[PDB]
Amino acid sequence: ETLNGGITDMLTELANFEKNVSQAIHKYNAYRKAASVIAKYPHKIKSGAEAKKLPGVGTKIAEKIDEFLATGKLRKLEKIRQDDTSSSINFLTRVSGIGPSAARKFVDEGIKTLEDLRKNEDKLNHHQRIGLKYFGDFEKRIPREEMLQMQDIVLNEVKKVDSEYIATVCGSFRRGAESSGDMDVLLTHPSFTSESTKQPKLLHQVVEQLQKVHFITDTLSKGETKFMGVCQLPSKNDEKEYPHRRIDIRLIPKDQYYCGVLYFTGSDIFNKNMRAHALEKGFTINEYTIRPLGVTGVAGEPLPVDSEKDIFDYIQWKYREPKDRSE
DNA sequence: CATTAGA
DNA sequence: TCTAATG
Ligand code: NA
Ligand code: NA
Ligand SMILES: [Zn+2]
Ligand SMILES: [Zn+2]
Repeated sequence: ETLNGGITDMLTELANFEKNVSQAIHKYNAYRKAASVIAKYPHKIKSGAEAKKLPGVGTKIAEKIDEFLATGKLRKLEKIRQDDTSSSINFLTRVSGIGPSAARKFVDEGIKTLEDLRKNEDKLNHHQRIGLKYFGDFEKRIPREEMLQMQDIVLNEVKKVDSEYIATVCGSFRRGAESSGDMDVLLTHPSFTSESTKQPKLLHQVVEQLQKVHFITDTLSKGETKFMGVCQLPSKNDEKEYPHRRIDIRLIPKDQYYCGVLYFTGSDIFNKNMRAHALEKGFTINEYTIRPLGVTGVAGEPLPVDSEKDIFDYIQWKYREPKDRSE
């Protein structure tokens, strides 16, 4: 956790770079299990030889380890860190819409800088355009203070349209987070469940709504169950116009909201932990459901869930307020 | 791990 | 169709 800190750190830098700059999946894939194994290893690694004892730790990796060990550095790192083509790839990637594929690609043409990205808007697709467009606003953390106003709003129109519209702003803000990266609206309605062959318009109405009011400024993407957008608070009595907020709204079968709500909220650890437990209690927990286990190794039979509660009850646990869904 | 663009 | 990108 801190005993094998650097070791894992460099391993990750190292892993990462393979996978981005070079399209070296495997080397990258190497750097990770190692980076993974060595993480756990309950003893302060003092030589590569020691590491080497490890599963996933080859000769190349340890080579590095010792090097890191001796000199509080690594050449491959100093070289990478330094190197432009690489620096540029990691950079550009920051644009919403820009993964490493396109990243390398642009570089190849020489769109290393941001301005580059500008003169080359033709070269960019829709998302990527909006990426570039709210480049700053996107890097920006969302103050709860605003999460509340937004949420506020979202709730009304959700309502103004149909009263059957059940909606939850999940995520960190759900667990009292003082800020968030983007607001996530978990949405379902009674007419939509496991069975009833969809009803695309259910998601659609609402997109149109928030939009009709100006909350939704743009379309990052929009499917029949998932919509990814840009939103923004009515820049008031002016002199202070709101930053464009990243937003996501997802339509759900009502019959499987909660496991999904549970899910969406996290944290990852409460999850994995809540997830670890269900199993003991003789169950199976998923991004949408909870099934009973059957000694035959496994089982099925998706249980009836009427609240974040029921699920707990199931695995018979203490209801943990979202606020304390911390770990 | 699943959903959406897009080519 | 696959292949990228988000989450
Ligand atoms: Na080994
Ligand atoms: Na990106
Ligand atoms: Zn020890
Ligand atoms: Zn989100």
